[PDB]
Amino acid sequence: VVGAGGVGK
Amino acid sequence: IQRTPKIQVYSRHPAENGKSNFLNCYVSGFHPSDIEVDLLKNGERIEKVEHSDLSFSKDWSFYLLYYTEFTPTEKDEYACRVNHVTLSQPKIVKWDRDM
Amino acid sequence: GSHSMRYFYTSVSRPGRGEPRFIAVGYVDDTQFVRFDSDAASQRMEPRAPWIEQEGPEYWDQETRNVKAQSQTDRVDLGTLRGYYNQSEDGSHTIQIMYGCDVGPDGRFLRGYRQDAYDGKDYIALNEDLRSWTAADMAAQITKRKWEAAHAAEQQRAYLEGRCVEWLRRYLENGKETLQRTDPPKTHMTHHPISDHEATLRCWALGFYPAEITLTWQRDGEDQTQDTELVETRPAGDGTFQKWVAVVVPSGQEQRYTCHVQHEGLPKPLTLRW
Repeated sequence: VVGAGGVGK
Repeated sequence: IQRTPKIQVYSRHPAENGKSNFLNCYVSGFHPSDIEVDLLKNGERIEKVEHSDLSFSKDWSFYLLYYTEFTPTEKDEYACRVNHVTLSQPKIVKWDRDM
Repeated sequence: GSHSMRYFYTSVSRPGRGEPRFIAVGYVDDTQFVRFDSDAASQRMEPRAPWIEQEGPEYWDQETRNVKAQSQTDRVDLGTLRGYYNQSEDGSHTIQIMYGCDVGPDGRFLRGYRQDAYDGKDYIALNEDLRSWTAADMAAQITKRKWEAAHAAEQQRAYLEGRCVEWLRRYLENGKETLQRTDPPKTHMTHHPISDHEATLRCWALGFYPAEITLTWQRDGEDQTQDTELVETRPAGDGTFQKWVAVVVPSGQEQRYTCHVQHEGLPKPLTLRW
């Protein structure tokens, strides 16, 4: 299962 | 920066003339990911060739498997043509049955 | 033995050829099981191993929207990082991301990872403690501060020690019959004269899984580390792998060379002599 919403660089 | 592909051309199983097999071209160690990989039979591009999904290694360089089902014969020569930004002309690697 | 689950994301801008391309793949050990390709027709995360298909439609719904969310974020990051580095829009650039978790032979959490590259070079990576970051250059430090401010590491650590190991264990169980197999290498030797005084011996390892393997040549029991041509381990196309090691020897002296093959599917390592 993939990870959830990352932040943004 | 950019990294030139390593190219391996081989059959899934040890070649026997007249026995169905798979012809593989494995390209790896390259960057960027934009690349064309074609399989040739007696110099002509094979029409239906599939490839794996783009993945990459620990050093971030890409690798792909291109493959097609085939039946080797004594006279047919196979090669892999790799087109990449690091190659000022496409590299053509001939299939060797013991490599 | 030990086990790993890993996801690999690639986002490539192509100015003058459309919107950025996004490709995601997921592995358990050396077995791919999902794929998302932004250029493909389904616009869905797709199965790539038979055992993942026993997940219900809510799995594919949830996986598809999370992957899509990451590509979306990548598009933003392609624009942002271009700013950090003052790069023009005419250029192609690439963001890569790899993350996952390892479990031991008993399914227990061992390690978590998350690392990001830009244009093929380390950009930012999560430290082993899963609470601090390591910025590769000046631009990545801007990201480091953004990610300290948002407690990204704690989101990431919760995933790595939580869902990641949980579903890794789950997949290991549902695909037990292929993922916990070992296919030992099928080995043989080839031999070709090169001149009137030299010959190649090539040592072959075929049909093996997992990919990890060691082939070593010895002469009279001494590793020939420097004189052996060794190819990268390569996929056969059917889930197994291939590898060979070759050595040029004096014609007539073949019996002094031994090829040693170590693989976890081999009860004891193999020795081959021409």
